[PDB]
Amino acid sequence: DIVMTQSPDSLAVSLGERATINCKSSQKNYLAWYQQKPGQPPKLLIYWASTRESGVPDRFSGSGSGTDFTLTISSLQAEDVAVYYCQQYYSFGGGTKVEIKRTVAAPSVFIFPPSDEQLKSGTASVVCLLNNFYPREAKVQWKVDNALQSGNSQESVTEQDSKDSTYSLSSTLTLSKADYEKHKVYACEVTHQGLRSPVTKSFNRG
Amino acid sequence: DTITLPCRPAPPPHCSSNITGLILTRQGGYANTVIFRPSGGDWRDIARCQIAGTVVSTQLFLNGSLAEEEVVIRSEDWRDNAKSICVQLATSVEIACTGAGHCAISRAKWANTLKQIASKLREQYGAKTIIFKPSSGGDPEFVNHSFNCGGEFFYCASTQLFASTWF
Amino acid sequence: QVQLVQSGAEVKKPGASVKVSCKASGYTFTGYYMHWVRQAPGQGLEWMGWINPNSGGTNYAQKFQGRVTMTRDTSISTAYMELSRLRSDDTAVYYCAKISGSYSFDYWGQGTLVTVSSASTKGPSVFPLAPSSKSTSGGTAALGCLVKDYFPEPVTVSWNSGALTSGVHTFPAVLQSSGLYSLSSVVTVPSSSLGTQTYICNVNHKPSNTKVDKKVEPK
Ligand SMILES: *[C@@H]1O[C@H](CO)[C@@H](O)[C@H](O)[C@H]1NC(C)=O
Ligand SMILES: *[C@@H]1O[C@H](CO)[C@@H](O)[C@H](O)[C@H]1NC(C)=O
Repeated sequence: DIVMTQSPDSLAVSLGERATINCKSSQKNYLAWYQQKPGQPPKLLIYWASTRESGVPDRFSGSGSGTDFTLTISSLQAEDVAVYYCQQYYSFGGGTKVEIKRTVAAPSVFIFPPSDEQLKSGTASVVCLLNNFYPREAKVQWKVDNALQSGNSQESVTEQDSKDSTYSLSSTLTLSKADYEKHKVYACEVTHQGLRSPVTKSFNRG
Repeated sequence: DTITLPCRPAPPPHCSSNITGLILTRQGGYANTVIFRPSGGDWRDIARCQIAGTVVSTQLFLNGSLAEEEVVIRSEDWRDNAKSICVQLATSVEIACTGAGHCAISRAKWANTLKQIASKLREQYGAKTIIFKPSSGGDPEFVNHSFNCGGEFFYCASTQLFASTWF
Repeated sequence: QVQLVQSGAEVKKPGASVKVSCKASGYTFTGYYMHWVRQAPGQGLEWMGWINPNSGGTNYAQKFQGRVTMTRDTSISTAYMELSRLRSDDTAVYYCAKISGSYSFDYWGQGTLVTVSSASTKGPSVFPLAPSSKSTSGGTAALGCLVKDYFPEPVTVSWNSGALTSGVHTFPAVLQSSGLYSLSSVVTVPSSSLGTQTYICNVNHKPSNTKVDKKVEPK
């Protein structure tokens, strides 16, 4: 009945630099640390707070006592990108996702009207693409004849690119064909740290 | 008024015993209430309590050792719900078997025993509401109160013993 | 070598039950507690309970009491987790994990994805995301394919049969309120190539036996 909280939820570390993940309990220390990669179970790295499992590289170390514990990666390698969990008895922390920190990159922004093929089926998807940006935080807003849209779009973001460490994002605005034909100007506006001012892509239906 | 436990096969009268302790598991997960069931462990849990006599039994210790003045509870690790909680009584509770398929226990004596157990668990876990619930399940020897006697092995359903709330 | 091998992925309707198995080898099966832990997509690890393989005794997380049943067959060293009265938020990867003497989980099953949904198997519709001037910036054009309304996951996408990989981005699927999934796959290419190079997105959806090759043409 003890809650383990991890901070932060997400950590961007520059290659070859130190990463520090905290785990605090809400109430020999039996803390263990796990590393999880996509499509795999968690893998045990440390147990008894500081004992390294066999085969685990020396750059991983755990410390702490009582209430606060720390996992340190002394020199981050690309292969260390993963989600890390602490565990005390049968309570797991919420996870810390470790990613590579790189310089800021502005997205390239593209908009795609619905195809004539799709419109023939009775629905209209409008897609806004933000390509190869960093960091992940971005604000994408849909305006239809200047009216800000709410509740009719969905976003999806790629995992960090293994080659250049950027992200890409798609935002899809879904409307019925009837609702799509009611309006003229469709616009997606993108705010991002790499942009000197927000970028709008738009089109007139037809 | 008594609590009548069904047993198979029928324990003969000379197998009536004195309940001197019991072994519990604290339920995991997360209301300020704490839930206990008869142990989900096995023989290792029972042996490490070190309060049994010569009788081999599960859930309840029969003809074991008694505490001096009051109920005593012990655990290898209170924070590990996979370690059972050893409960050693101070005054035994008699369980009389009739030879007809049942063994009976006084309801008032069992209720007063559970109240003392609840009180000790309340001080250990700093809670307010203690709830006893039946076994979570398991093989016949462990989901029932089982015990040997005279070369024979007996199984008694214990669900009526673990069904109360204590404030 | 210790190995925990779990049963295959399952798609269930809400209200049904799922039974996941976990076959253990390489160690004394009855000597270590087996725990079950689940992970909803994108989320953390949630402990469900343990079973003592020697006795069959269990301790469930309070959240699952009356819904989960953990058993084992010691003659074949296999643990089972049955979860009944399934809801959509029981969609998760389910793991068996063997505790060690240091009270950590040194060995895990590979995981069993359980998807709870009312939807029926359905292949995707594939629509072009055509390059134009609204998808052009400084000599680079974006184009793609919208892969819409399929169930269950996954679909696969490639471009020109694997000849085009540079600049390809295939996005994680999103679950729509219809219960069906949708994703996009995009690629950036030189805008000078639009009139000379053909771009085809190759889409496959094994569960429905759907295979679509969609040519994406400018304008
Ligand atoms: C407990 O002790 C009593 C008295 O010695 C005896 O009659 C009874 O058989 C014992 N219980 C068991 C289960 O052997
Ligand atoms: C229980 O113990 C009392 C003395 O403490 C003894 O007189 C009685 O016979 C015992 N009961 C059984 C069933 O062995």
